Amino acid sequence: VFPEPTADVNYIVMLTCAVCLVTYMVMAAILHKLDQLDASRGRFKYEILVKTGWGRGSGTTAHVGIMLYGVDSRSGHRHLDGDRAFHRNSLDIFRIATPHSLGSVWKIRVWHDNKGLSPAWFLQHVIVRDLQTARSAFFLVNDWLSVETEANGGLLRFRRLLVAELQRGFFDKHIWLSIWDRPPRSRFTRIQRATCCVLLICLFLGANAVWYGAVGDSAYSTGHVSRLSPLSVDTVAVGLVSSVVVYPVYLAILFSLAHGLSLLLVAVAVAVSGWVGASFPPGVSVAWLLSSSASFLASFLGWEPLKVLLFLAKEEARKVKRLHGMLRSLLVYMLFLLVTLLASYGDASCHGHAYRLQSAIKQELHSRAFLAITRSEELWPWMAHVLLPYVHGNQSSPELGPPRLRQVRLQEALYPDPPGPRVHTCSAAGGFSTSDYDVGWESPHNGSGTWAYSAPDLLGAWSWGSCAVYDSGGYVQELGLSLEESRDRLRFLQLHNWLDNRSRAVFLELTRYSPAVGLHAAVTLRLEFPAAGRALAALSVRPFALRRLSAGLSLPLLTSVCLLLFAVHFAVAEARTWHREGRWRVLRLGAWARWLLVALTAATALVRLAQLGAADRQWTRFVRGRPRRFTSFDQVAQLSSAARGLAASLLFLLLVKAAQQLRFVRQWSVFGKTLCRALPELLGVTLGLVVLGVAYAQLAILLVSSCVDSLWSVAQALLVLCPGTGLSTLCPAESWHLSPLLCVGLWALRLWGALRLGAVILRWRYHALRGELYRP
Amino acid sequence: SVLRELVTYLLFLIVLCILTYGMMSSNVYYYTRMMSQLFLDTPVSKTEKTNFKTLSSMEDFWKFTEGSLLDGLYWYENLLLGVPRIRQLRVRNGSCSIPQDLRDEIKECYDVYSVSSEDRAPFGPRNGTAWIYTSEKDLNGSSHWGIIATYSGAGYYLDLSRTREETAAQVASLKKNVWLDRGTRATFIDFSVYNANINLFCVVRLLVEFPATGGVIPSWQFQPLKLIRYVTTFDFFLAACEIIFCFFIFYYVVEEILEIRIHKLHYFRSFWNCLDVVIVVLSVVAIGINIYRTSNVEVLLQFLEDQNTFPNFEHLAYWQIQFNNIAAVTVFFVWIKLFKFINFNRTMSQLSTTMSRCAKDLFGFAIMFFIIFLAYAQLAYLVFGTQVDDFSTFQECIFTQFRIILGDINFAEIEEANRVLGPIYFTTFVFFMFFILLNMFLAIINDTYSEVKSDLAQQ
Amino acid sequence: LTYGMMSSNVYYYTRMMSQLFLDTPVSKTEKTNFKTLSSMEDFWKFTEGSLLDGLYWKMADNRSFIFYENLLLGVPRIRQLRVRNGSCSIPQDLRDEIKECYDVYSVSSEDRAPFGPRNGTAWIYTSEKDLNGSSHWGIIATYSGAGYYLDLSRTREETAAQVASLKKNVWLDRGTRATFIDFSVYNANINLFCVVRLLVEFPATGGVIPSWQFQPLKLIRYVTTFDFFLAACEIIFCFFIFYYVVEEILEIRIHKLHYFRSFWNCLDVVIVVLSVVAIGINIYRTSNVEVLLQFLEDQNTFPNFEHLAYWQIQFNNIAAVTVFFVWIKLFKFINFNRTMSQLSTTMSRCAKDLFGFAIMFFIIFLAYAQLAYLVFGTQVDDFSTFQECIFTQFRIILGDINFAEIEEANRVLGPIYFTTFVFFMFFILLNMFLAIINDTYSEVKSDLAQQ
Amino acid sequence: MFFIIFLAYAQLAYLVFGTQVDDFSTFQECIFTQFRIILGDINFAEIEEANRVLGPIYFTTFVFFMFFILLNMFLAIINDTYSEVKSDLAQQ
Ligand SMILES: CCCCCCCC/C=C/CCCCCCCC(=O)O[C@H](COC(=O)CCCCCCCCCCCCCCC)COP(=O)(O)OC[C@@H](O)CO
Ligand SMILES: *[C@@H]1O[C@H](CO)[C@@H](O)[C@H](O)[C@H]1NC(C)=O
Ligand SMILES: *[C@@H]1O[C@H](CO)[C@@H](O)[C@H](O)[C@H]1NC(C)=O
Ligand SMILES: *[C@@H]1O[C@H](CO)[C@@H](O)[C@H](O)[C@H]1NC(C)=O
Ligand SMILES: *[C@@H]1O[C@H](CO)[C@@H](O)[C@H](O)[C@H]1NC(C)=O
Ligand SMILES: *[C@H]1O[C@H](CO)[C@@H](O)[C@H](O)[C@H]1NC(C)=O
Ligand SMILES: [Ca+2]
Repeated sequence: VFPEPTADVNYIVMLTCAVCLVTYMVMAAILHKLDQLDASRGRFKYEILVKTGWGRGSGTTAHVGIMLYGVDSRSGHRHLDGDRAFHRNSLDIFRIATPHSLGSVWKIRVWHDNKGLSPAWFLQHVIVRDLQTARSAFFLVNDWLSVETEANGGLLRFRRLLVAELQRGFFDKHIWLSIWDRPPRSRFTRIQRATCCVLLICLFLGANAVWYGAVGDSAYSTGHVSRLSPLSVDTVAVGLVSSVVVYPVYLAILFSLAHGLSLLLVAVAVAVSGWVGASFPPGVSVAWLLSSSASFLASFLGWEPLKVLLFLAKEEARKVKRLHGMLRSLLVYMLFLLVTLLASYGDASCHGHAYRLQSAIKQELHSRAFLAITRSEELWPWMAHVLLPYVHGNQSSPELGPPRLRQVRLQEALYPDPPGPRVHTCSAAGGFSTSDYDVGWESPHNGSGTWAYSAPDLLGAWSWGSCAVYDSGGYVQELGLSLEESRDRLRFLQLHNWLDNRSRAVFLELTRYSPAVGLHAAVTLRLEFPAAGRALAALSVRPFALRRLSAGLSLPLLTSVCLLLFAVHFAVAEARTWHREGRWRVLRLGAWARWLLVALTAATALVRLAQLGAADRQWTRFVRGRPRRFTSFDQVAQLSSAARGLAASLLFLLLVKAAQQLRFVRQWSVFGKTLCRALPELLGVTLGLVVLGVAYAQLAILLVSSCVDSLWSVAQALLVLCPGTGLSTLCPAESWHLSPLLCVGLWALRLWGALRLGAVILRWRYHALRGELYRP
Repeated sequence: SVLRELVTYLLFLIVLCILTYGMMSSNVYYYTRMMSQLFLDTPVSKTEKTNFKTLSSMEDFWKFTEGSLLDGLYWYENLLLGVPRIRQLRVRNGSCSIPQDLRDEIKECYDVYSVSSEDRAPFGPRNGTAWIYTSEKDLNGSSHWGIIATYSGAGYYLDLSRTREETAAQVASLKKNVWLDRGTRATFIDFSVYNANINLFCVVRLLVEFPATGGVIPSWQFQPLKLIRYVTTFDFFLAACEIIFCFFIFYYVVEEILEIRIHKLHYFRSFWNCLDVVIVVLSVVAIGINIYRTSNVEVLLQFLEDQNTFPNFEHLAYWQIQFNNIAAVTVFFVWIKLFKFINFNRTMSQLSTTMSRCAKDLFGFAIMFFIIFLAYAQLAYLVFGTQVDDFSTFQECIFTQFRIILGDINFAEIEEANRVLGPIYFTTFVFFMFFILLNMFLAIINDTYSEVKSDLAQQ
Repeated sequence: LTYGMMSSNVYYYTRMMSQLFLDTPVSKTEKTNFKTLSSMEDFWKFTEGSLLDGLYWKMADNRSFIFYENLLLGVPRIRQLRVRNGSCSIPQDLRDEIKECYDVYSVSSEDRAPFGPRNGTAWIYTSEKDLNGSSHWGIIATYSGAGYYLDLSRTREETAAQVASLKKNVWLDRGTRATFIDFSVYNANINLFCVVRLLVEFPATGGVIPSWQFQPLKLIRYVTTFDFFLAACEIIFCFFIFYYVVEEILEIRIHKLHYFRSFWNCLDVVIVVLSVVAIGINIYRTSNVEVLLQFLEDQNTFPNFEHLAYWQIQFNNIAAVTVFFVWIKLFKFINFNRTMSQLSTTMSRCAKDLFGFAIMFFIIFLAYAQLAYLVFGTQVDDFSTFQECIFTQFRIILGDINFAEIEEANRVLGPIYFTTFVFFMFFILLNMFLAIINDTYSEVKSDLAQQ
Repeated sequence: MFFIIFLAYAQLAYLVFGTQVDDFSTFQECIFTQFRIILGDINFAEIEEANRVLGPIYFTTFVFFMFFILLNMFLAIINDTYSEVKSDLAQQ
């Protein structure tokens, strides 16, 4: 079967392949550096005497060592050469440079070296009692045997023939835990392991993509891939068969310059992942990742452990420990970055379609007609002219619920404003009085009339009104029976004036849905009026994808739970350090930055879960009866948006962290050092700039808001303003927002020089840092 | 010992900030803007699309005074504070010398406006005060400093009526018996309004200038003023703030007098004392303007009820404009004054020493920069003087170049006026100011900074 | 070559046609034009309005001269591309209130069946091969060369009747995805054809997106002596390129086998590659002009001239880049005194550090760009695409931005974005470049002076 | 050097946008438009639509090279010359 006749792209496969390739590149660079450092040189060790002179007759050049087969460190024997170089009838008494660490258990083994003459001297042992950790014993067999006969001991039977060998190659042939736990001077280069590891993971990805994309109909046709939730038989039984199904091919290279060609094969691997995965439904691309993870876990737990069945020294030690910690941090950060990327850019096509949909909705309702309104009486013919054909006509065939209408004047009729102008922003208001009413006006006939108050609901209490905001309070309308009853209802409302009188807003919002793109939208219009007649205007269209918590195991849920796990891991890791130091964990970035990172990571998942739950609840409420209510989806359209922003912020942080990690290049480590060293002077200059900017901003706005094009002759030309606006159109009497003030101050600072002063500081520091790190 | 100075300055600064915020939201800009839109934006008549901002001939002005002026003045819904006044300044026939080469077809000439060439003879039907010259003293006015010239306060004046049916008749009579001859040079219209809906007095002045080359040039000024009274508790709060400000400025001035009495031999080498005396003199002149305005504000309400007399209230508008201009620079300097406290650390000391040790070099380079600036401005004035209107006068050239430095070029009129030597001017100015000269400033500062740090080592 | 290829002002030639067909309102009482189309009815108004007014001019079946100078060639052609009904998948929950659904455009979803009054070529699918078309790469998608097409007439009366018939029987449904209008003019005064293509896209979310293309061409080159001069200069250019490639092969053969660590050899090979690509494009383009001969055989058919315009645009881009790099190559010879030598040494010595810092600068730039794309990308339309976000940031650096349009898109996190971007771009990142350059220049100058 | 690079960019812009944008109709107009770009007085709504590829590339590369390289080099030359002359004058 030859798939992919379409042209859309799947971003999950591309993102994961890019992440794996980048992490391989970084690991390859660092591991090559470590390999060259180790090859340039190529506890258990005590500082006690090794004078073994209990025998003689073994005069020959001999240099042997010990094998401390202990816990977490099991190195082989070594050699050394002194002045006499172990001449005839000479016993060596010295300590060698062994970094292996043993324990206080039965973990000791010593090798021999019989080159030429047979051994006749009886070297008992190196008498050591307590030097560093007392990981040896001052006693042994002290006997003579054949050539190269190493004496055994504790501190040939089949049950113990090679069980000790399972402590040498256990972390050697296990390709995962072998890139930092290999013995010195091995024929593996410590980067061939990384090459075969990346080949293995890319081949798991390719096999899973091939099975889910092309070979999925011969066994079961007619779309067998229709279940995404883990039922213990799916998304797991595919990993092991794949796993195994390429295991042998991985072996084929494990057995040699085929690696230079191996990187070619890996390439074409992701090629099929970039081809067969394009036509993946969302439910299939979230199970493809799970199957790959299951296959990797099975290889890490089931198959690899079964395959194995068949001075300056301190400086080097701290360097290798630091490099191992850097590897661990690199892997953790790469996993976190992959999770964040999947959380952010899973549906970019929906992003573009959403922008286009909101633009089309705005252009299809004559938005610039609604924006330029000054008559409260033309709103009714506007609604009867363009809004009614939009709601009821064949244009908006998908509507998803009847429209609705409501406002707030409170209990007080408006007054005739002066012709032309009006109140400042919203003067001569009312308040907000809640009570039942009847047809025509608030005058009950026999009891509670149909014109109720429509009090606020359980969720959705946010309108962000310029003057006042409610949740759902207002004269709720129906506007059903699209045929003719809409005009009749509008005429009845205009005549009886049940809601026409005592009005101060509009707050109209119905619905939108795009069956092709697969996105819903909430469109709301506000026409807050200071009094009768003149009014303001505002439009807000929010598109979103309606995904619910009960839908299953969609990508947002998995990303959210992974983000929560990462957040709790970071929290406990920081708490361990905090409890270690008790108190006084201040005056450093440290905890003050880790806490903010944890807060961001927790919020970016909590908000996603909250929006999923809200969407599910609102969808159930709408589905209860669809052509009766309005269901006010707008709340969801807010939460999702907020969540998106949070995700972006998180990614932003991670990205800048990458720049901070570029200091590992020695010649490129001076920029970060320069910034860190010049930070105090920069902060002082920043304080001065802030003071100057505040002074200039409140001079400029004071001059501007005191005249109508009659300010001055000198100051009219030396006054800078925020970019994007002129000098005639300013000073909004509705609100003096702080953001225009900040923009004016910052841009005035930027245009009057005043920002090249940093060049005065940094330059100096840069010079000062090229005499203290390049000269000596 | 500076703790007391810092705390008293902090109280002074917060008092000034709260006063500024009180003046911040006076909501006078919006009313003046939408009242200017009532006069300068509405079409002159129902057929013509022109307005006062786009007058182009005598007929347009004559239609304005019978039309958009009358309907928008007798009807937001403000009420008059008396009778508006319309005045004319004119020159005399034969005020220049016609060359003898071509004088058989030209019989009369009218020079540009000047006190020497002003006319004083009674022209037209000598009925009232609109056809006879009255001196400045009887009019109680001053110069205006218009666009093409400065105009005296004398001329031929007429006060209109409070009823539209009579003012329209008066202006129709003025139009019939020709009043705007070829000798007319300027026309002023002055009045005032209240708009009882929101308590805000406004004085309105409109000027039409008739150049000797034909056409008209319009100009306008609307100035608001308030009759503040203790009507709430917030105004009392601002009144207490004003008294606190008076006490603070008295405190500052008396201790400045003490500090200058103890060190009168040398008082100008320090920079902060000059800033302090500038601040105190600005504050005292601003408070004097404010007290004069609040003392003379008790006379304007006499015309509110009924008075068929023109109120001359231009001095109040001028001094209010001056008061706003003074207040802006006062708060700026009292924002700069904040810079002498932040000098607590060693790095702040190094920065302050760097800025103080390079003042003379910056002042010296400013002279060269301004010499080149004036050379370029004179070149631009000579080249684009008669075409672009951003270079019509020397100060306009100076301000246009300043705006060019901040990136406010047009380059369309510049290119059209002179296809060569226009683009040359623009390119050379941009290259030599954005790449060479303005950098030199920073260079100076840069060197000083290094030198400062160097001596630290030697110390 | 460049000064000859830009002859007398064809800019006015393009501008007159652009103003005639784009700035003209679709009818007398409404003020909308082709650049501000907003609905299908506006498109129908344009087709029967300003299009026919501009196409047909008055002097038996006489031809039309657009400005009494530009002769309309053959007849114009109209074409449309549409999709199938039921090509999407709606959920079973709403399978009662929603019956019909059309997906976005794609070759997998496009319609190929007759529709409406199946009379002629306007209601029958025609393959790309049988239509001799090609892809376009529009704004929303890349449209094929197939679809439903109609050839108009040489006179206004017949074309108006044809368009009225196309409007009466519904030819534009909501399944329509794209529409093309194509024609050409000659203007024999200066020997230069003009190819006009107008595209209107109907996205699946509603709305209309217009775009246009006016391309001048020259297909009868050898008419004047200057043309022969240009041909001789082209031959000389080919000889120069041959000599340069021969010299490059000689210099790479044995001497300096590595040869890549100069940055001038790389520039030379880039220049040679671009030049040979341009020569090949020119040879393949001028030798394929059977379309002109076929049109001249019978001048009552649609002249097919889009491939020539496409290849002319490609050749123009290649030539512009080649000229730019050739001019850049001049730096190899400006070392005539001690002043330029130290400047060139400073640049060459500081390039390796400028690259290292530019990596960090661009990482931070892309972080800001992606944040802006994810936050403001659905409301502003200056951030609707990632590359648009990059260009918007580069404009913000220059101060050509409207801060109010992003302040209202997000009351918070908008001012934060703007303030942080401006501050960290003009106070930190801009000054580190100055620090590096000033340190390198001072070091080079002091080293030279001391030595 | 600065004007060599400037004229190379101007010729590229002339060849690319010379028939559609009216700010690049003539070579001198290209030079003036490039000088105005520094001040930030251009549309870019016509540059991008005249050529969707190679249009934005020109603008971005021009902005990056003028603002971040050449101006800093002018500043560096001036700074170094001033410091050197002042130090040597004081020493002598
Ligand atoms: C007898 C006693 C004598 C009194 C003392 C005499 C003092 C005389 C004044 C000299 C003016 C000094 C600053 C004027 C500089 C104006 C121009 C400028 O700043 O150039 C920049 C470097 O300048 C600089 O950083 C210079 C320093 C920057 C400081 C800017 C503050 C301007 C004025 C602040 C007023 C504070 C107090 C005001 C009242 C006390 C480099 O171009 P940049 O790429 O950056 O962008 C510019 C581009 O975007 C548009 O031009
Ligand atoms: C102005 O004075 C001259 C003096 O020669 C006279 O001829 C002319 O008529 C006068 N103008 C009018 C309008 O009378
Ligand atoms: C001037 O004369 C009388 C004044 O007595 C006045 O009524 C009349 O309207 C004026 N105009 C004339 C007479 O043309
Ligand atoms: C589109 O197909 C659906 C069935 O899938 C049908 O109900 C509808 O009427 C069709 N629309 C047409 C033919 O316009
Ligand atoms: C189809 O063609 C016939 C004959 O050419 C014509 O009469 C008719 O109007 C056309 N349209 C239809 C049948 O819808
Ligand atoms: C100006 O005031 C004086 C007071 O002496 C008065 O006589 C005069 O009428 C006033 N203005 C006028 C109308 O001349
Ligand atoms: Ca070469």
